[PDB]
Amino acid sequence: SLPDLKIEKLDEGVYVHTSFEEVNGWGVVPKHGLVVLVNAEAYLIDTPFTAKDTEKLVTWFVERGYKIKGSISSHFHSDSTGGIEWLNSRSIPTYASELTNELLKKDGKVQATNSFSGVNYWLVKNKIEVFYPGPGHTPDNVVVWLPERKILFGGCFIKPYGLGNLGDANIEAWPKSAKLLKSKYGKAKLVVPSHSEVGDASLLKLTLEQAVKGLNESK
Ligand SMILES: C[C@H](CS)C(=O)N1CCC[C@@H]1C(=O)O
Ligand SMILES: [Zn+2]
Ligand SMILES: [Zn+2]
Repeated sequence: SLPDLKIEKLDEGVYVHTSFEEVNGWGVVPKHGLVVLVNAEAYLIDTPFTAKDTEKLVTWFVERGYKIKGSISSHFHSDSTGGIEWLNSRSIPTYASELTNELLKKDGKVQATNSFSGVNYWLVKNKIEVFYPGPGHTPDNVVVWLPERKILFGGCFIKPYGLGNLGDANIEAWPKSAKLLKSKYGKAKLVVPSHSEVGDASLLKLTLEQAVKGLNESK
């Protein structure tokens, strides 16, 4: 059996949700995302793999008096977007980048209700910022920055030990994207990857090194 959904406090106003899935060819994969609290409102940063876990996650917060204001998905793969269909059915606003919605469409998946283009997008003014560093893990990957906490949710772009599945990756672009990310959020207090433990700004350097190595190995 898979472990259950976990929800744990990370910082004042920020929780990490971890879900688990058996992935063909990769084994059991943990997935971290965040929940961010602003007053009595909650924002989901990435959805769990399944509608079932998305509902569990939402219910956990609703029980504690929060209203679910929005969800943002970091990239098109299912481990960031699997709960979109369910959230949309409940009229909970969902957000994704234009590129993400286009990839969802092409992949036969329900799109986020709201989208944005460009490099910086403020989901919540002064509190939650979405940044696009360029193609890497996927063409559309974005990160989420909480300036009040200096916490960067790097999602599936942050790959400190190895790049993982390159099926949708842009190996030529990843190093330039990773350098841009590291120069932008080099002062991060915490960096939260999708598939490995929370770390400090060093995870940005390691991702860059891995991207550079991967490109070299590809040539
Ligand atoms: C299925 C997920 C979607 S990012 C995936 O591609 N993974 C998870 C573990 C191996 C590989 C990765 O880590 O990039
Ligand atoms: Zn992915
Ligand atoms: Zn992932």
